[PDB]
Amino acid sequence: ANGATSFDRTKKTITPMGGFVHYGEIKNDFIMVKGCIPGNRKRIVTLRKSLYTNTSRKALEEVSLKWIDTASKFGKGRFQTPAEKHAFMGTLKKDL
Amino acid sequence: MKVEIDSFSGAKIYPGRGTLFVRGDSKIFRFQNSKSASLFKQRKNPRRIAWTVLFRKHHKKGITEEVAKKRSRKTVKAQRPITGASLDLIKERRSLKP
Amino acid sequence: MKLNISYPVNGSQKTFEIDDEHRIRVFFDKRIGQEVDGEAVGDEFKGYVFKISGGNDKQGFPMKQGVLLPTRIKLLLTKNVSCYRPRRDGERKRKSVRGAIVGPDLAVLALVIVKKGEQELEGLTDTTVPKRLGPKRANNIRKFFGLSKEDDVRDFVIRREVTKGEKTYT
Amino acid sequence: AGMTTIVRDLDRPGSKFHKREVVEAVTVVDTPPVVVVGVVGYVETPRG
Amino acid sequence: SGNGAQGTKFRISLGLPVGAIMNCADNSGARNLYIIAVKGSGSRLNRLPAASLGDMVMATVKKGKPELRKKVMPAIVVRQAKSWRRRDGVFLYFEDNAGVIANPKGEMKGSAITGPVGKECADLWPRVASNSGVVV
RNA sequence: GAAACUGCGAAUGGCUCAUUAAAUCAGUUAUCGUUUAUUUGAUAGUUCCUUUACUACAUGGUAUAACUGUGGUAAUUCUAGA
RNA sequence: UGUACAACGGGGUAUUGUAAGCAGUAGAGUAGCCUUGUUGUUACGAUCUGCUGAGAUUAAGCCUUUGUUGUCUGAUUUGU
RNA sequence: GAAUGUUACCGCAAUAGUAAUUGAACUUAGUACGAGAGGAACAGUUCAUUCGGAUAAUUGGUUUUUGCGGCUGUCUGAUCAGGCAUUGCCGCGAAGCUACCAUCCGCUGGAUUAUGGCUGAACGCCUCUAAGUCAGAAUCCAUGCUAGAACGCGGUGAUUUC
RNA sequence: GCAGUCAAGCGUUCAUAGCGACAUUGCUUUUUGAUUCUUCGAUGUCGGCUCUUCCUAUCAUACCGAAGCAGAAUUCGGUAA
RNA sequence: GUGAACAGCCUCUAGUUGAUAGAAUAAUGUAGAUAAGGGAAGUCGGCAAAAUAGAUCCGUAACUUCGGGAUAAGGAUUGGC
Ligand SMILES: [Mg+2]
Ligand SMILES: [Mg+2]
Ligand SMILES: [Mg+2]
Ligand SMILES: [Mg+2]
Ligand SMILES: [Mg+2]
Ligand SMILES: [Mg+2]
Ligand SMILES: [Mg+2]
Ligand SMILES: [Mg+2]
Ligand SMILES: [Mg+2]
Ligand SMILES: [Mg+2]
Ligand SMILES: [Mg+2]
Ligand SMILES: [Mg+2]
Ligand SMILES: [Mg+2]
Ligand SMILES: [Mg+2]
Ligand SMILES: [Mg+2]
Ligand SMILES: [Mg+2]
Ligand SMILES: [Mg+2]
Ligand SMILES: [Mg+2]
Ligand SMILES: [Mg+2]
Ligand SMILES: [Mg+2]
Ligand SMILES: [Mg+2]
Ligand SMILES: [Mg+2]
Ligand SMILES: [Mg+2]
Ligand SMILES: [Mg+2]
Ligand SMILES: [Mg+2]
Ligand SMILES: [Mg+2]
Ligand SMILES: [Mg+2]
Ligand SMILES: [Mg+2]
Ligand SMILES: [Mg+2]
Ligand SMILES: [Mg+2]
Ligand SMILES: [Mg+2]
Ligand SMILES: [Mg+2]
Ligand SMILES: [Mg+2]
Ligand SMILES: [Mg+2]
Ligand SMILES: [Mg+2]
Ligand SMILES: [Mg+2]
Ligand SMILES: [Mg+2]
Ligand SMILES: [Mg+2]
Ligand SMILES: [Mg+2]
Ligand SMILES: [Mg+2]
Ligand SMILES: [Mg+2]
Ligand SMILES: [Mg+2]
Ligand SMILES: [Mg+2]
Ligand SMILES: [Mg+2]
Ligand SMILES: [Mg+2]
Ligand SMILES: [Mg+2]
Ligand SMILES: [Mg+2]
Ligand SMILES: [Mg+2]
Ligand SMILES: [Mg+2]
Ligand SMILES: [Mg+2]
Ligand SMILES: [Mg+2]
Ligand SMILES: [Mg+2]
Ligand SMILES: [Mg+2]
Ligand SMILES: [Mg+2]
Ligand SMILES: [Mg+2]
Ligand SMILES: [Mg+2]
Ligand SMILES: [Mg+2]
Ligand SMILES: [Mg+2]
Ligand SMILES: [Mg+2]
Repeated sequence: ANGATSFDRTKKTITPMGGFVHYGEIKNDFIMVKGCIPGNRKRIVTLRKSLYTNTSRKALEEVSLKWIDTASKFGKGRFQTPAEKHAFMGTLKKDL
Repeated sequence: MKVEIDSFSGAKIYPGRGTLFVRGDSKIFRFQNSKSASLFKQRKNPRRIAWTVLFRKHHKKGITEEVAKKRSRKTVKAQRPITGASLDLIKERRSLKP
Repeated sequence: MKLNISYPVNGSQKTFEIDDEHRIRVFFDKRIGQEVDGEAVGDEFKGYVFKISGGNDKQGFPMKQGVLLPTRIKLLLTKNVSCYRPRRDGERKRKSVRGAIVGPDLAVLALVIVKKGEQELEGLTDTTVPKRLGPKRANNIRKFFGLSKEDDVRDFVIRREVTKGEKTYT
Repeated sequence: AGMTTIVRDLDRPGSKFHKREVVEAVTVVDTPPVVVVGVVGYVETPRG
Repeated sequence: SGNGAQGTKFRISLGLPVGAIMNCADNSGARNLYIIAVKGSGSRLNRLPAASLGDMVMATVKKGKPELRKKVMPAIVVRQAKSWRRRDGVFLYFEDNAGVIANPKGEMKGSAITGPVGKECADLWPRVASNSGVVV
């Protein structure tokens, strides 16, 4: 339930359906930073402590996630979990 | 946080996803992606698009066990004869003879 | 949101206010008619089963059964139809209506007990309120007491006492 | 590793989106524990 | 967005540069509005000032009541047809570009508005909020 | 005798003269070319079932208002659940 | 010579929008045989339907693998 | 990229470059001031313009994914399945690239100028100035940021036998 | 073209807040002239577009001094590119 | 064959398969294309590009040397079986 929250509760990791495109299947501790970061996927990254305290009222805000997207990024993803998929789809020529 | 549905296909539009379109008459149309939207702009009819919900419901596809029996009954069998009617004199007469 | 529960066995009805959206969330995406296990709503209702019967959202618009869509529409309502009492012979008005699919915008969910749980509810099972009126037609009396039409209905009609100062009447 | 989208309430009194949900992009960086394999100590010189 | 604008406006994708023409959605006599400028816009060599839903523009009337023509007047943008993204994460767009003619204070020349209206514009100008029916 | 159901009336009346020039309208015809609440006058022995172990006729069915109670909405000759 | 690498196959993800084959009291209809009909028969007919959200494609800079097969010492140069 | 033994890793910072910009609203406040008419600003808050560096969750553009489907003409006897038409045409179209058409991010210390002052003589008085001195700007020097002298440097690992 | 010095006047009063005649001293080299030194065995000879840098006699923006600065607005001046 | 056709596009007969080659797919090009919202604001100027288009039917202005203007303009329809 990496990707679950106080409001979501669906037991699921942050790894999207069928994996982070071009990277893999995150299975260790991770950092989720708002917005974007210099560099591309699979690159070594340094996260460094701030060099100054920010009052700023924009920092110091104590965010709390409601729902973290985990739909597929390899297309126009429509389902968060595979359970949700079978729930909305029905049964197919393979399953049973 | 509401998950919306596509007004052409039936797809769940999670937040941010898809596009929203305010028609001239103020009727609102949401699409999960630019596929349904282009079909919609094309004046296509979801009941003739084989993968839409409105099509599958119409052609009665995959709804097999949703039309089976159930068990949702109850049981009460109580008595409270009539208000102000001296219900303490309405049980000494409700002792059916036949 | 407020919960307008009713125990049709006793004619009882109490209201409840449930915060803590996780408990409310059970009813979401449920239609009018489907049954709900109370253990998820709370602990006081454990084993209690609830029937979803209707309710009004904010702005007070009622639900209409089988009109799906957890949203509002504007139907053309007629005689013998929910959420409309006509004013003239053959009158129809177009009125707003809230769908029959439960959503967070509902101010009140109207509920109906179907199965009792394992704990008497405060003013719902603990108290019973008698029916108001009694059988007035002849044969309905014969079938409220099972009379086998020789038993002279005239003595089996119900009498309601009433006091006039110092004259108790019937 | 990549990015995704987040939905959360916004606590920013005065902003027209105060106490309202906003959707936001985030990156995710895979950070398995680092391991310490040595220490080096630096001194100050008139050359740095 | 200039004088008498009540509140601020979060940035919204510009969709109508100078010279665009939008339907006039009030009852003043004008049919269209030819944009010649945008209030509050900035400067960059060769950029065209564009207006977004809620901006006040300077416009002339190309089709309409002759009394409304051959003169420059304010006007407020009430519908974009170019998608933009709100902070609740939705990309939305109307079916036309539309606006109403106003005086610099923000009051409206006409008595009502024949269209939907963007809330980013209703929130910004009360007089538009009154005359609007369906908003967003 | 409140409320409410049921029945009937609300298609009369009153106002205006906008449209309308073979239309309206007027006089004169036609219905062997039709619908007609109502008022008035007439009008109905037949209803069942392969027609003795028989069908409620001494009279068959529920399902609702008002009401009781629990409610929603800033808001109406709004109404929901029980 | 191993959480080794590769080539396939498998599973996920994703794109399209329902494959070929077969069948049908679906089909505007059309012809041929006679035992000239109390669905008379043999077929043909754009299209439609069922098997079928099927079939095809999916890393070439997607993800994942308890399967299969294979590969794993050639060359050159450097010293205070 | 030769050569300062070889090779590898981790670093230092000379010098050079450098970046942020402007507005509006709320509030202050119908306040100070004014007979009136009129009518501010510091602090705080929310946004915005111009510029910059990234970035591709999302939306959008792009289509030889010639990926799926559809269409015309023809050619393979028909079917199936395909060829040709300078990529035949059309709808959808992932990946990648990409957009104020998309999202994110853009640091804080010091020393000074103008100027206003302190103490204070010259000139028993007086003077911000002569000595000494305080406060001080989109300035300047740093902090931060980019490069790293291929003839500036440090720490560290291994260092060949036919 | 830009800037001074003297101060008769202007500025209700009051030379110099802001200005300023008669005179007079200068600076500048995006004006135009004057000249003809360089190139006539050729230095591509309008404007625009694009892009960079520089100047300050500063239009805006930072901080100031002054007013015929009550406020608001404005105006003169300083450090300022 | 398609079609009005010696058009374009595909085929039969016949003739070719001749034009240095290999690996990549940076910038900038040359030649072919597409682009949200706006719609000439670009520019000396709509340069370039785009839009249009066949056929059947409906409909068609000023003006005129009565011959024209005129495919004026503006519309509808178009497969298969
Ligand atoms: Mg797309
Ligand atoms: Mg409300
Ligand atoms: Mg400007
Ligand atoms: Mg220009
Ligand atoms: Mg009004
Ligand atoms: Mg009348
Ligand atoms: Mg009934
Ligand atoms: Mg199918
Ligand atoms: Mg296998
Ligand atoms: Mg040597
Ligand atoms: Mg105020
Ligand atoms: Mg005064
Ligand atoms: Mg700038
Ligand atoms: Mg960029
Ligand atoms: Mg894309
Ligand atoms: Mg094809
Ligand atoms: Mg064909
Ligand atoms: Mg076949
Ligand atoms: Mg060929
Ligand atoms: Mg050719
Ligand atoms: Mg930028
Ligand atoms: Mg710092
Ligand atoms: Mg310093
Ligand atoms: Mg000083
Ligand atoms: Mg000094
Ligand atoms: Mg001195
Ligand atoms: Mg600075
Ligand atoms: Mg910095
Ligand atoms: Mg070096
Ligand atoms: Mg070294
Ligand atoms: Mg003089
Ligand atoms: Mg004076
Ligand atoms: Mg004087
Ligand atoms: Mg000059
Ligand atoms: Mg010469
Ligand atoms: Mg020469
Ligand atoms: Mg030259
Ligand atoms: Mg020449
Ligand atoms: Mg200067
Ligand atoms: Mg004075
Ligand atoms: Mg000064
Ligand atoms: Mg500069
Ligand atoms: Mg400089
Ligand atoms: Mg020959
Ligand atoms: Mg050649
Ligand atoms: Mg060649
Ligand atoms: Mg070549
Ligand atoms: Mg190119
Ligand atoms: Mg295209
Ligand atoms: Mg375009
Ligand atoms: Mg146009
Ligand atoms: Mg034009
Ligand atoms: Mg022009
Ligand atoms: Mg010209
Ligand atoms: Mg043109
Ligand atoms: Mg041309
Ligand atoms: Mg085009
Ligand atoms: Mg013409
Ligand atoms: Mg046809």
